[PDB]
Amino acid sequence: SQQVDKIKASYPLFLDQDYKDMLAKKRDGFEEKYPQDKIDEVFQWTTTKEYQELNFQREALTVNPAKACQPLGAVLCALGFEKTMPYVHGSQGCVAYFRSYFNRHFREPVSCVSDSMTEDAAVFGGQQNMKDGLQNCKATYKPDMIAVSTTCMAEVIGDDLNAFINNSKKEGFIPDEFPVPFAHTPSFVGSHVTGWDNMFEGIARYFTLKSMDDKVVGSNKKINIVPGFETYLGNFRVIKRMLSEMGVGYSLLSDPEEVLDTPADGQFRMYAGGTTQEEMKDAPNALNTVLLQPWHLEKTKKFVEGTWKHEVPKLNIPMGLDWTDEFLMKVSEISGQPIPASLTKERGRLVDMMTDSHTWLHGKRFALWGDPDFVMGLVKFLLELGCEPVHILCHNGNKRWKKAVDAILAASPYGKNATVYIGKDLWHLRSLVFTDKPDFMIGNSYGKFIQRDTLHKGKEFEVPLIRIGFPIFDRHHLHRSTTLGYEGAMQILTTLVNSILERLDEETRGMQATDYNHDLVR
Amino acid sequence: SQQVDKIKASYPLFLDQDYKDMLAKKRDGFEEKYPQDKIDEVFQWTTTKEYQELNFQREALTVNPAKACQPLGAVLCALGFEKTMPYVHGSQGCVAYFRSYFNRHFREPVSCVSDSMTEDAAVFGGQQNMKDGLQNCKATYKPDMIAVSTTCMAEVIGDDLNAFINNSKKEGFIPDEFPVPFAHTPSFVGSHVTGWDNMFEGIARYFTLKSMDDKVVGSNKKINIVPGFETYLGNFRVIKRMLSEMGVGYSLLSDPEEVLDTPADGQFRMYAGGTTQEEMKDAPNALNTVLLQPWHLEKTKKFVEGTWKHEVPKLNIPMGLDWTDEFLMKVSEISGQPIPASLTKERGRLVDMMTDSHTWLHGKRFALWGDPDFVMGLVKFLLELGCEPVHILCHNGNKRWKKAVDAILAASPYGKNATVYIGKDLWHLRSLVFTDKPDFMIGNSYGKFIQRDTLHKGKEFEVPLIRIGFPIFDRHHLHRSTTLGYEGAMQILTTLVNSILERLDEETRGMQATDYNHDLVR
Amino acid sequence: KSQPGLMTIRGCAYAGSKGVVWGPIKDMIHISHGPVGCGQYSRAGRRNYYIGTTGVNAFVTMNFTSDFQEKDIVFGGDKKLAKLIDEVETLFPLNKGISVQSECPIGLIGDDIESVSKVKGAELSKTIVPVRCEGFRGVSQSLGHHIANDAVRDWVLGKRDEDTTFASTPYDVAIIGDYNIGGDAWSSRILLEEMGLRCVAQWSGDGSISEIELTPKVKLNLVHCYRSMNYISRHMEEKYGIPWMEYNFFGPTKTIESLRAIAAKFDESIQKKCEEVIAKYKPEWEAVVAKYRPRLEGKRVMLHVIGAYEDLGMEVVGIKPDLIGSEKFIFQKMGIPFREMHSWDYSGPYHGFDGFAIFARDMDMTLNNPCWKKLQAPWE
Amino acid sequence: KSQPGLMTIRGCAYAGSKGVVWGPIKDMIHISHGPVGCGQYSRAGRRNYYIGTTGVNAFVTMNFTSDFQEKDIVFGGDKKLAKLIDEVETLFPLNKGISVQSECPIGLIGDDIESVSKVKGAELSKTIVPVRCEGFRGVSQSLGHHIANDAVRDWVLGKRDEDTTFASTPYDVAIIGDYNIGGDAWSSRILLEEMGLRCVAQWSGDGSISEIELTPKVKLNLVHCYRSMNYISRHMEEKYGIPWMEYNFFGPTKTIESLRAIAAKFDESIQKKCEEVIAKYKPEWEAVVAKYRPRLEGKRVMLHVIGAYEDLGMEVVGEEFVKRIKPDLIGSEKFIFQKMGIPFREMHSWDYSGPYHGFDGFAIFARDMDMTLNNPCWKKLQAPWE
Ligand code: ICS
Ligand code: ICS
Ligand code: CLF
Ligand code: CLF
Ligand SMILES: [Fe+3]
Ligand SMILES: [Fe+3]
Repeated sequence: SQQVDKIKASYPLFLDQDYKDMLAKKRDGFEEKYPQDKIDEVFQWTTTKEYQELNFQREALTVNPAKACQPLGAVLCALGFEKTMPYVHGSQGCVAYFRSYFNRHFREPVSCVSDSMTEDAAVFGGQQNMKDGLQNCKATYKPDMIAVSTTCMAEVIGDDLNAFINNSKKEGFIPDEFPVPFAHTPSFVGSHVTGWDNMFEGIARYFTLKSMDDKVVGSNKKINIVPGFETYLGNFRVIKRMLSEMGVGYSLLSDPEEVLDTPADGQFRMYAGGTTQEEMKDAPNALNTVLLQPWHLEKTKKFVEGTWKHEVPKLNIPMGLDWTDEFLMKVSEISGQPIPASLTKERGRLVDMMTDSHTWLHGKRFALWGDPDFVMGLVKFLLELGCEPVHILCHNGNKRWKKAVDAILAASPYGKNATVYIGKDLWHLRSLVFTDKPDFMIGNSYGKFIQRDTLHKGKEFEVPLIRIGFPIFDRHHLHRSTTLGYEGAMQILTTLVNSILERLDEETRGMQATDYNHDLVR
Repeated sequence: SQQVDKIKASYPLFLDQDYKDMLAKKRDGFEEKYPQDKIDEVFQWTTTKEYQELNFQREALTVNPAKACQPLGAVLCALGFEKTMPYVHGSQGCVAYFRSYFNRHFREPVSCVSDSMTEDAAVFGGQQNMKDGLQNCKATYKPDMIAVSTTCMAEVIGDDLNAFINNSKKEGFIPDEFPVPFAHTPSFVGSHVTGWDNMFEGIARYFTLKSMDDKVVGSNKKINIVPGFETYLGNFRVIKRMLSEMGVGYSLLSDPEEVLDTPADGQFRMYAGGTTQEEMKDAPNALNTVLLQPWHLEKTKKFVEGTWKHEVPKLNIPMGLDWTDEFLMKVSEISGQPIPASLTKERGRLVDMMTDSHTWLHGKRFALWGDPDFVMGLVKFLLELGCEPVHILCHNGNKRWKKAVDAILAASPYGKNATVYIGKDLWHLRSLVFTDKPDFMIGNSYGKFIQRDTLHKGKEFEVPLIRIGFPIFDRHHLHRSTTLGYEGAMQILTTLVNSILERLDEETRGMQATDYNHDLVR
Repeated sequence: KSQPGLMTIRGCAYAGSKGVVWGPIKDMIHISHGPVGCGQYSRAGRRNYYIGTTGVNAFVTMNFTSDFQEKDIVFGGDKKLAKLIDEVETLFPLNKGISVQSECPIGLIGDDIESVSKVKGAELSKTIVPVRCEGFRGVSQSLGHHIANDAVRDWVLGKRDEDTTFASTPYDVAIIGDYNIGGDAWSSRILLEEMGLRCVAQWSGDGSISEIELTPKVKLNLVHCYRSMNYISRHMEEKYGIPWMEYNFFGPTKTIESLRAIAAKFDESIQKKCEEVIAKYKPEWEAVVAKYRPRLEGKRVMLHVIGAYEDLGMEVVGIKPDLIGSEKFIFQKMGIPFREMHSWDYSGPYHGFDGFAIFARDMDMTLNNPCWKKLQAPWE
Repeated sequence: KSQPGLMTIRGCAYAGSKGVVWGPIKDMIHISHGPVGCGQYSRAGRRNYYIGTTGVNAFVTMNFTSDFQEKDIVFGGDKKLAKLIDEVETLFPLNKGISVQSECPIGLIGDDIESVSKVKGAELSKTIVPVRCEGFRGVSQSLGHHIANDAVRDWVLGKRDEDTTFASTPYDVAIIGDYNIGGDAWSSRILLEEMGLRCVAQWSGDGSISEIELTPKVKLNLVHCYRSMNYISRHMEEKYGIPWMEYNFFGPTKTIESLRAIAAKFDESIQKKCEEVIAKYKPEWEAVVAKYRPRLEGKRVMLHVIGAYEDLGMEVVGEEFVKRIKPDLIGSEKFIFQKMGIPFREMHSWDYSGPYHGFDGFAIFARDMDMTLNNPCWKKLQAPWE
C-alpha cells in the first residue's frame, strides 16, 4: 500500500481505501460505537449555551487545564543559575515528565535529577534518598550548586528538606560549604509559576539571609532583574539588550538563556551561562530589584523588600507600549541613566507599525489564555492596538489579579465586552468560543484542539489559534521569539496582523466565489 | 443590507442572497458570459501538460512578469545616500508608480521627483525640464545631492544626461559644486536590479573617478560593503551587526535602512541616515570592496576593480550556512580580525535549529522565484536543509547565472530534480506547479494568485505560498525581516518549517477523518 | 502644467487609460504595450472588483505586456505586437477582446498600433482596440481618460448600431464611470435594481465588453465619475439621444437625493418603488448614524465626498484637521489620518446604504484609534 | 531501583498505567486523580492513534483530572472523586467507562478509590476501574503496566463471562499490547485481515472497552509488547484457555516470519492467504530496499528492533563507548546524543512519523532512516574556521 517513489506517512496513508474499509469493519463489528447521528447530536449540544451552563457549574472535575505543577517552575528557575543542577526530592516520574515537557518546548537537553523516592520512602521518609542523591549528583555531574525542590509525594509525607540537607552535610555525603539551596514546591498549591517563585526565594535566601550585615543598598550601582517563569529566550535577551543600551548596570538573577540555547558544534554542554553565585551574594548591594512578572513573584518580593530592603518599584510586566515605557522610565529613575535615542527610535518604530496595521487590527475579537503576568500584558497590548479581548482565561490566576485586569479593561473603551475567568480550564474556553465566538484565540498548543472542535461545527465557526505562550509543541523555534519590550510588541503585532491577513486570504481564495476580495495589496 | 452590530465589508457583504441574485441577473442578462462548463473545461485545459507546452513556446507575450524596470532600482539605490533626492529624468507617471510600489512594500513615505517631460520634451528633448527640475528640487527639498536616473521616454529620445546637468550647472540653475551624479537607466534593458547597479556605479564614479591620485588602497583600514538592490531592512542591519561584532571597520554604501524605517513621532523626516558623501569619496581608500549581490553588480564591480583597484573577492551572497561561513572567513582574511566567539555560537545555534527541524524539512519540494542573487542563495540554503528545489525561476536572470545555479544544484544530491528557468514569467511558473506540483512556492505576493489557481483545481492540488522576496503587498512588516547571515538563515528556516507544520495541521484538522494525525507534538 | 522637480502622486495618460478605464473590463485582455515597468506597477493596483474566473474568462488582475527590449525600441514592435496577439489568442481563447495600451516608447519610435490592430482584428474576427495612451501625453491621467473614452467610442461603443435584437424596456439605465472600488458599483446597482430599473450596462467596474456595446440601447446614462467619462456621455447624448445625469450615493442624504432624482426621470411606478426602497433602508442607516455619529460628531476633516461626513456629524474644512480627505504616508508621519471618499487602499464599499455602514465604521476606527495618541514619548 | 540523583529517563507507575495501558482506550474517560501536574505532562504526549470524535465519544487526547488542592490533601479526595464522576457523566454522556488513575498523593493520604468506584459504578451502571498506580510504587513504568493489567483483569476483562451472544469464528484473534504509535497497530491489523483472520479485539491502541470485553472470546492472542501485557496474556491463557504468541512486524523479514508463524496456528486456508499476502507485498518492500539500502548499507546503529535495520543493510553493533564504537545512529536521552552529533531514533515512531511496523511502515521507516542519517545538518558541526 506504499509506492516507493512517493511514500506517505500515517497521514494520508490511512485515508487509502483498504485502510478505510478495515477501520469501518473494526468500528462496525467490535467497537460498539454510538451511531453517527447520536455523536453529531451530542457534539452540537456541547456547542450550545445550555452545555456551557453545565460546564461552568463544574466544581470537582477539571478538563484540559492551562497550568502545570510547582516543581516544573522550580526546575526552570534552578536552570538559570551557573552550573546548577535542578534536584527534585521525590519520585522519578515527576522529573521524567518535567524534562520531557521542557525538551518538547525548547527542543534542547534539559538537566534535572531525582532521588527516586519509592514505597520504602513512603513510610520512613526520604532522608537516605536525599543523602545518596546529593552525593551521587555531586560526584557524577560536578555542579557548582544543587537546587532542591520537591514532588507531591515528599510534600505529603512531610519531608523536612532543611533537616535532610543538614544531615547530608553533617554525615559527609556533601561538603559543608557546597551550596544546596532548597524550596518546598507542593504541586497541590498554586502552579508552576508558584514553583518558580518558591525556588527563587529559596536560592536568594540561601545566598543572602545570613550575610546581610555588610550589605549596603545601592553600593554596586546595579539593578537586579528577576524575570520569573519565562519560556521565551528573546525575553531574557531583550531585557539585557535594553538595559545595556541605556548603560544601566544590571544583574539578571536566574538567567537560563545560555543553557537553553547551546550551539550544535559536536559537544554536549550540560551547563552554560547562568546567574553566578557571586551575583546572588552581591544582589543585596544593588540599587533596587525589578520583578518582571510581579503577579507570581510575591514571595520573592516579600523577601527582597523585607531582607534586602530594596524599594521594589510597582511595575507591570514590560509588555506592549505603555508598560514598556513605564519600565524604561522607572529604570531611568533608579539608575539615573537617561533613555537613549536608540530606545526612543525603537518605540517610534513600534508606533509606526501600529499605525500601519491599525485598520486590520481594530475591533478584532480575541480569546486568550496563559499565565497571569503574560495574560495581563497581552490584554494591555491588545487594548493599545484597538483590539477587543472577549474571553480572558487564567487558570492559575487569583481574585486580586482578576481585579487588576478588570481595572485595566475598564480604563479602555475596547475592554467593554471582556470578561476575566480565573480557575477555568480550556474546556470552559471551548464552550466560550462556541457560544460567544471571537475572531481568534491566543494561547499555547493545547488550543489547537479547540480550533479543531470549532472547525467541526463549520468553517464559519472556526476560531484560528495564534500560538503565543507556553508550551508550544507543534511549531518549531517559537521559543526564540520575544514578547517583552518594544521588540516583543513588534513581534506580537506582526504575528497578529499577519494571522488576520492570512485568514482573510484563506477565506477569499475561492475562484469566482470569494476571490473578488483576494486583494494583492493589504 | 447591513446590521449595525456586525457590519460586513465587501467580503462577506457580497455573499448575501440579494447581492448574489443581483450578480446572477447581471451576468445572465448582459455579460454574455461563457457557460460555466466551458469555463471549467478551459481552466482544466490550462492546468495540463499540453497547455504548458503551448505556454513555454511564447516568444512575444509576457504574462505576470517577475521583474520591474531599471529606474525603480536606481531610486532604491539613490535613497541609500545621505540627504539624497532620487530624481528621474523623464515622465511623471513613472515616478508616481515607483513611489507607490515602494510605499506598498515598505509602508513608509518614499521620496522621488520627476522633471515632468511631456510631448514638448518628446519633440525638443528634456534640457529645459532638467534645468527647471534640478533648480526646483534643490530649492524645495534642500537635498545634499540629487541622483539622476531616466525613464524610457528620455532614453528613447536620447537625452544626454551629462550635457544637460553640465548645462544646468553652467547656466546657474544649480551650484557648480552641488553633487548631481547620474546614470542612464533604460527600462528596456535588464531589470530594476540593473538600475540599482547603474545608479551605484554612477554615484561612485561621480565621487571618485577624478580624484584617484591621492588614494591608497587600504589606508583607512575599512571594507566597503555594496548591498545591491535590497528590500529587507534586516539584511542591512545584520551585515552591519556582524561586521561590528567582528570589530571590522566597514562603510556600507547606499545604506537606506534609516530612511525606510523612520519612527512615528509626529514629524515627517524626508531624509534619515544614509551613506555620506565623505564615505563615498574615501571608499577607494578601503582595504577592499565586498559586493553582497554580485550577479547584479557587474558594472559596479568593473568600476571598483578598474578604478579603485580593489581586488573584489569572489563571494556568493551571504545566505544560508556555507555562504555565510565563506563571507565571514573572507572578511576575516581581508581585515585581519578573527571571527569572534559570538558569531561561532550563532552559527552553532543555526546548525542546532537545522538539526531540530530536518525531519520536517527533508525532501520538501519547492518552486521559487525572485532576483538572481536572492534566488541562488535560497536554492543553496534549501539544499543545505535537504529540501529539493524543483522549479527555480528567475525572470531577470542570464545564462551565466543559470550555469552557476546548475553547478550548485549538481554539487548536491537534493538538486537532482531541479530545473532553472530564465526569462520565464509567473504564468510559466503556474503551468509548472500544475504539471509538476511542488509542496510549496517561495516568492513575492504575486504568487498568491498562483495559489488561488491551484486551489481551484482542488485542495489536494493547492500549492501554498511562502512570502519571501520583493514585493510583499498582502502582509504587513515582512520587510523588517532578515534573509542574510545566520540570523536570516534562522528566520528563513523557522518560516519554512512552520509553514510546513501549519499546512499539516490544516490537512489533519478534520474531526474523525484526518485528526488522528493532529498531533500535539511536532 | 506641473512644475518639474516637485513631488507629486499625479499619474500619466497610461494610468488614466489602462489603470482606470480599460483595465477593469474583465472579459477583455489589456496589453501594456512597451517595457515591463508600467504593467508591473499597475498590476492589480486598483481595487476594481469583478466576478469571473481569472485567467480563463476574466483577466483584470493579470499583467499582459509586450516586455519591450532594446531591439524592440530600435526596430519597432509591430511584428512583436502581431505575434503577441496570436499568442494571446492561443493561450486565452475565452477572451472577448483585446486592448493595446501604449506606453511611452510606443509614441516615440513610430510604431503603428492602429494598423496591426485593424489587421489582426479582421483576421481573428475580434475587437482589438488601439489606445494611444502614452504616458508623456498631457499632464495628468485626465488626457488618459479622454484617450480611453475616444477609443471606446471608436472601437467598441458603436459595435451594435445596426443590431436591433436586444429587447429594451423603458427602465433601462447604464452605470458609467463607476470603477467598482471595493464593490462600490455593486452597492449602487442593487439600489437601482430595487427601484425597479434594469441596469443594462455597467462599466468599467465589473464591466464586460458586451455591456459597453449594449450601452447605446439604454434609456438613461447614470455617470458616477463625470471627470473621466463625460466625453463618452456627451457622445451618447448627441449620437443616440440618450440623456445622462450625475448620481451621488455617498452617504444616506446624497443616496436618497440621487435615487429620487433618478426616479423622477421615469414613470410613477419607479418613483413609488424609490420611496419604498428609501423607507426600507431608513432604519439601517439611522442605526449606523446612532452608533457612530457620537464618536465622530465635531471632528474636522480637511478637503461627492462631503455627504457622508455631514451625515456622520463631521465638519468639512478647506485648519487643525482630525482627518485629511482630499500622499497618505506623509500625513501619517505628521500624525494626521488620510482617507479619500473611496475606500481605495483596503476597504469598502463606501457608497450606497450598505457602504455607509462600512464608511462610518472605518472613520471611527481611524480617527479614534489609540495609535494617533502615542506619538509623544512619555519622557519627551 | 534507580540510583538517586543520576538523571535517568524512567517514568513512574502512573506513566506505565495511565500513559501506556489505560490512556489509549478511546471510549473511556481516564481521570488523573491527584494534583494537576501528571495529567498535564502526559496529555497527548504519546501518539497512540485512534479514530473518534474527541470530546464526544473519544477522549484520548484530553486531560481529565481532579486537580488536587491543599484541602483535598488534608481532608481526602473521595467526595471530590464522587462529585467528579457525576460531573463527567453530565458533561460527557457518551463515555463508555471511567478509569481512575491514582497519582502519588492518592496512595499516601489514605483515599479509598475502590469504594468510590464500586458505589458510583453501581449507581450509574457504569464500569469504573480504580487503578492504584501511584508514581512512587515500584521502580519503573513496569509495575505500572502490571497494576494496569491487574485492573483490566479485575474490572473489565471478565464482564462478558456469562455472555454467549457474540458470534465467534475459528479465525478470531486479539491484538494485545499494540499501542498504535503512529498507526502501527493499524498497519499490523490490515495484514492480519488480509490473511483471513478477523481482529475481534485490538487494545489499547485505538482500543474500545467493548474490544477488551470481547478479548476472552478470541481463538488467539497476538501480543506485541510482551513486557507490558504478559500478565493479562497469561491470565487469559490460564482462565479461558486462549493461546498467546508474540508477533514482530518490524521490517519485511520479521513481518513475513511472524505472519507465517501466526498462520501456522490455523487451517490451510489461512496459510494460503498468508502466502498470497506475502507475495502481494514482496515487490513493494523490495522496491523500498532497492531504493534505500544503497543509502543506508553499512551504517552502524547501536542496539525485535534488529530486523528492519538488517533488511536495510544496516549493522547493529550494540561516554567513550560512543567515540570508540563510532555509531551512525544511536537507535536504542535524544537531545544529549543529538548535541554530541549522533542521530537517535527508536523502532517505534515515537516523535513525529510512522507507522514503522508492517510492510507499509517499512517504507516510512526506511525513508526516515535515510533522511536522518544522510541529512547534511550532521556534517556542519565544525565551523570551517575552527
Ligand atoms: S477617474 Fe480620476 S486620482 Fe475621476 S485619475 Fe484618479 S477612480 Fe482619483 S479623484 Mo486616483 S478624477 Fe477616478 C480618480 Fe478621480 S485613479 Fe481615481 S482616485 S474619480
Ligand atoms: S510498553 Fe513500554 S519506554 Fe513495551 S513502557 Fe515505554 S510503547 Fe518503550 S521500549 Mo517509551 S516496554 Fe512500549 C515502551 Fe517498550 S512508552 Fe513505549 S517506547 S514497547
Ligand atoms: S509615464 Fe506612464 S508609467 Fe511611465 S514609462 Fe510612461 S506610460 Fe509607463 Fe514604464 S517601463 Fe519603467 S515605469 Fe516608466 S521607466 Fe518606462
Ligand atoms: S511520580 Fe508519577 S508523575 Fe510524579 S507526581 Fe507521582 S504519579 Fe505523578 Fe505529578 S503533580 Fe507534579 S508531576 Fe509529580 S510533583 Fe506531583
Ligand atoms: Fe535544539
Ligand atoms: Fe511604516
